[PDB]
Amino acid sequence: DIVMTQSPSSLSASVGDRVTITCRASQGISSRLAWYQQKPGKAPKLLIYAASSLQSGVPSRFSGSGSGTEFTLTISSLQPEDFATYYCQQYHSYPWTFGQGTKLEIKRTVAAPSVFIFPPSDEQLKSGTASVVCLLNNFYPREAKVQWKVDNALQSGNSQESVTEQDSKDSTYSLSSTLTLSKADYEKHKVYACEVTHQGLSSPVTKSFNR
Amino acid sequence: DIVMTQSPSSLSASVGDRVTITCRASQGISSRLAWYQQKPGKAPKLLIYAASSLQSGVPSRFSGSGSGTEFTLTISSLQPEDFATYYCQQYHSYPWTFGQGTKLEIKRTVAAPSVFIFPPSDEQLKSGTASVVCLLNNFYPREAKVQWKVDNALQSGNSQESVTEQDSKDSTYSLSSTLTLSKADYEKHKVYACEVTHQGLSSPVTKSFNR
Amino acid sequence: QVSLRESGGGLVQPGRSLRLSCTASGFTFRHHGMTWVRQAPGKGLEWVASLSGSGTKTHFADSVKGRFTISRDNSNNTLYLQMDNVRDEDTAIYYCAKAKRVGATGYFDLWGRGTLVTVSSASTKGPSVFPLAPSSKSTSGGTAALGCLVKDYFPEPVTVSWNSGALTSGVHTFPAVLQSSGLYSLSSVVTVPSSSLGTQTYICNVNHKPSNTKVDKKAEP
Amino acid sequence: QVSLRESGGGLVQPGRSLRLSCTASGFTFRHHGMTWVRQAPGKGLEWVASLSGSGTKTHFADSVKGRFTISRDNSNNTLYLQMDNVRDEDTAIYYCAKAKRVGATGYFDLWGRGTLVTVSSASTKGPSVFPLAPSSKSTSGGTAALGCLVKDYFPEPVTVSWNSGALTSGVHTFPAVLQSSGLYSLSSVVTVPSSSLGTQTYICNVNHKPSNTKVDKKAEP
Amino acid sequence: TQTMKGLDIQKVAGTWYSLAMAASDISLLDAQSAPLRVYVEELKPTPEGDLEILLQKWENGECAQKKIIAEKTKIPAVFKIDALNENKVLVLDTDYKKYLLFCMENSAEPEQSLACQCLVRTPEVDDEALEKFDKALKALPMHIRLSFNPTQLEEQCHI
Amino acid sequence: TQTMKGLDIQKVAGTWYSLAMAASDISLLDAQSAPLRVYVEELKPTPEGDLEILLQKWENGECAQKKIIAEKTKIPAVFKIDALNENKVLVLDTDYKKYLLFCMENSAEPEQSLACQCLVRTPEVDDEALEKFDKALKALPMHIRLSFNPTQLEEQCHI
Ligand SMILES: CCCCCCCCCCCCO[C@@H]1O[C@H](CO)[C@@H](O[C@H]2O[C@H](CO)[C@@H](O)[C@H](O)[C@H]2O)[C@H](O)[C@H]1O
Ligand SMILES: CCCCCCCCCCCCO[C@@H]1O[C@H](CO)[C@@H](O[C@H]2O[C@H](CO)[C@@H](O)[C@H](O)[C@H]2O)[C@H](O)[C@H]1O
Repeated sequence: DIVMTQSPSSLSASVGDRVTITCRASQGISSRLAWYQQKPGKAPKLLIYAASSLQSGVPSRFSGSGSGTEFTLTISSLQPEDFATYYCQQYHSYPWTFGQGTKLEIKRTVAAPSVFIFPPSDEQLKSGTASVVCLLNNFYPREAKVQWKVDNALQSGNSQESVTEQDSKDSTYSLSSTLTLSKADYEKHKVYACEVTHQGLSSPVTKSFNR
Repeated sequence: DIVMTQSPSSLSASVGDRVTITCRASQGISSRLAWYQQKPGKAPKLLIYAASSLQSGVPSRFSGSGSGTEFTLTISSLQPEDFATYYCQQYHSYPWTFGQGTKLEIKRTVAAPSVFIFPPSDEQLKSGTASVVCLLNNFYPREAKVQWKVDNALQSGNSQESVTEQDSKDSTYSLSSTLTLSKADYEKHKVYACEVTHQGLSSPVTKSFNR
Repeated sequence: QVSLRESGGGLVQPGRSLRLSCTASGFTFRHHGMTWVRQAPGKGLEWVASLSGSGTKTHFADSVKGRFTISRDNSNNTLYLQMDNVRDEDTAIYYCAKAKRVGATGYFDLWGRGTLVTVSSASTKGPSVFPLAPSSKSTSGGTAALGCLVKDYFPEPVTVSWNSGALTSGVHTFPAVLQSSGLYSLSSVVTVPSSSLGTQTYICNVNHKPSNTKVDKKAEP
Repeated sequence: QVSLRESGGGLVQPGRSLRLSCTASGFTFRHHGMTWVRQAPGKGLEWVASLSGSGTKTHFADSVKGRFTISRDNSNNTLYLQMDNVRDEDTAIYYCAKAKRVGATGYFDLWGRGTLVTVSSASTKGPSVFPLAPSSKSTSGGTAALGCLVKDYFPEPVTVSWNSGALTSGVHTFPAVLQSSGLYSLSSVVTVPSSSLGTQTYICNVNHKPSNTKVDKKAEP
Repeated sequence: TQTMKGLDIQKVAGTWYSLAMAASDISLLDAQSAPLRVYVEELKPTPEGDLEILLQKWENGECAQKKIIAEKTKIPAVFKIDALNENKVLVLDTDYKKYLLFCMENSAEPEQSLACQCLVRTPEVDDEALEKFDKALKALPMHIRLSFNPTQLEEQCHI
Repeated sequence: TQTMKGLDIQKVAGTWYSLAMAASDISLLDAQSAPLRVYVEELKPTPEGDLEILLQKWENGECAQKKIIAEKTKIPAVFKIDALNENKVLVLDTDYKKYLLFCMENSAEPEQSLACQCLVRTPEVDDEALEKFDKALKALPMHIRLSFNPTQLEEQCHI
């Protein structure tokens, strides 16, 4: 089986600079290599085939070259929507193989997150459990640290986070943290705080509420 | 090289019976075998090719069959002029090879020979040697025994025989025996005899002469 | 008009069999080779099987040969994929892709969004949608935040829209997370002008094909 | 009109080279492959070399390759054979044969009489004809026997006729024999009515092309 | 399939050469070692009215000679080969003295086994003959055609 | 050799299929592993006015993909390939939207290396296109011709 190794696996570049991803085959595959682009929940798009032929409807800033074993996908004027995972695929012999892929996020100027906090909906509490939700809206980088303090008491394994994909426009991220607690334990206290720390914040922001 | 082995090497049949000659190849030659007919001092004739195809202008009584390794030439109503040497040739691979050939003579009713004896010509004796000639005219079979007795003394290695081909008509043979002796030795004696024995003679016939 | 829409995906039990179908449009189906590519949860792309335009030439991957059978129907513009004796390793998003030429070319210029196939033994469970009411902090820039909380379902996926697809700008649906109960939980929020929380209605609609249950929940202040 | 006439044969010395030629007529020369076949004294047929109608494809026998070269001139309808560095083993009657097809077919429907090529260091020698006078035993059936003795000649052949071709019936020319002197000797007899040995004249005429000498000898009682 | 009317079997006898050939399927003639890439050499009519055929064809890395018998049928210029598949031969046209055109199909698959050939008496290129051949082929589903040269005809299996 | 006049290189761009081909020598196309049995797939015009060509051809028991550049010359519809032998390509005719006809020869031996092909935009059999191909060939010394089927075009190296 031909093994395709892409490189780098993930990259961060400012909108505007030129990026280059490499792909190497475990053996010569002629010029039979293609480049696909895939975004979250969307249909992959064919960018390059035959190593350097550009699929119709694809901006000229995408280019491809290489031969034998080493191939390369180049993106000139990086745009905010060029964010995605790029994959190379060979079709010299069966099975057809893909590369592990390269994840490209758009570098952006640091942006503090707008934190919000949502109390458990009475409809939910009338079931047996309670979900406390905290929202970090529009920020960068993706790295953010969220903490749950009930009555000024830390928490662990009682909350889970989920991050959106990098906005195709503002190139920012959004995160959600959900704290789970039994309807009874929720009653045992009343001071629920969501302390968030980010590179865009000189000091931890804490949004809270009381039953 | 493919070796062709014909059989028999020589055969005697009566005008009328059917004759069959075999030919075997040292290896499979498909059906690429031909049969040729050759008479003394005459141009060989192509009889059969492709193992069984009959050359135009050849009587239907000639036929050929076989395949792979063994092939055979059959002659139905043997005629008095069917006398000749038959050869098989293969043309499957180079070098093309012929068979050792089969000599076919025509059978006939026994016929005694007419013996004659010729003294050395004085013109010859006037050279240094002498040739005594004895003739066996029109006879059959070809088998005949000739002896040279000088002054009632046998001879050995002093004579040589030569036989004509089987007459295309009477189907008979003619033989000649020549006794060689130095002109001096020829003088040392005077009684030269030619004793001939043949199946058509109840007793040896001896023709002689004296210097 | 040119597009590829796959369907058939759902929850399937180990050993059982499921049939995936891909509907084509906007191009001449029989003139292109089709292929199936899949992607296991949080993993890279993986080629599955290919088929020529006529369909007389097919090709499979060893990990699926003998179990999966590719087929096509040049009348209804449909591409099929028969998955028999499904293993756990078959859980993935099955993508439908179109080759540039009539044969299995190797490169594909048109793909579909894919269908998620989850092979497990657990039972299907419809989620519970809870409103994420706009806190009194709705005066944070003149724009209030609000959303929904679809909790405890299985398997995936679960689509979520706002005001029946009309409300797009500002919507942020979060990737589902696997809860310690083995069930999935997700959340979806949207930003709107707080100056419209009195005349405009905001309702999220969640559909869980597996559980075969559609739901409408309003997010009021 | 269809015939094949070869020529060029004669006495050649060991190591020298000779050129044989075959003249064709009665058919379209360039439309048939040609071949040379030889026959060593008192031996069977032996293929030598073949050539296609165009002459671009030739083939030889190992026992002659490198020494012999076959060629053809499609203009004068002539087939050639170049024999270089001739060994004693090359002594034979070289026959010219025509193939049934354009290429070296393998079988030949047309042959020529052949030419004798004798390779020796021996010199040409004309024979000596001696009369075989009718013995007094000329009263053996009313028909007496008589002939000629052509002794010591080389190489072959040597034709012999009676009364200039007029006397045919009863003639018996014996095959030549190789004498211990390396020279050839032959005899030729004829039977005639003894009742004509007084008014009829019997004379044998021998010709030895090689020695370039014709001879007339009378056989008297 | 619209073949010549009455044929004089006695006159097609003799030597022939396969000048050009075509088939409904490329594979039938594609590559010298083809299943229908045969070369006619001789046509020998039998007394019973049949027609013996001497030909050459590639077989396991070697040219082989074969004798086939096309038995005459209750159809004008249509004979049959007792070989498997039941190959049928049809004489499309012929002037007896220069060219002859025929086709052969296998009853088993009368769609993927139709080969035709243009024979000639002399090893020369008969442009007029090829003409009649191309003409009689423009109505058939031929997807491969081969034409030979005088030099190629000097080969038992055609260069 | 009487080729098309001016050619609009910008319009022949895109995907193509090799429907049929012919050559002056059988050996040129005889057997799939032939030296001129190539299949056109894509025609990509370069800014400098040249034409890049994506094609397939058999090579040592395996179909190979190759990218060739035909450099435009001081002759209308005639380009040149920098590969050895100096193969020359000539565009005989084309409607740009359906078919295209070209031939290729090697300057070294402009007698035993003349191959021509009939390309098409869609993987369908264009009878009218083949027509113009046969017509343009009746004047060339072609001794072998091949035509493909939609199914055969589904093969990188044609079934
Ligand atoms: C004027 C009249 C002229 C009439 C001419 C008639 C010609 C008739 C020709 C019949 C030729 C048959 O030719 C023969 O066909 C068979 C298929 O059936 C081919 O195939 C056969 O041999 C090959 C091996 O070589 C096997 O792998 C195959 O399974 C077997 O069927 C042969 O390779 C081909 O030599
Ligand atoms: C409408 C646009 C049409 C565009 C058509 C473009 C056609 C381009 C054809 C390129 C063909 C190249 O064809 C290839 O050339 C090389 C020389 O360079 C030949 O020679 C090559 O292979 C031979 C063995 O077969 C080797 O001994 C030789 O050293 C090697 O160079 C190949 O045998 C021939 O197959």
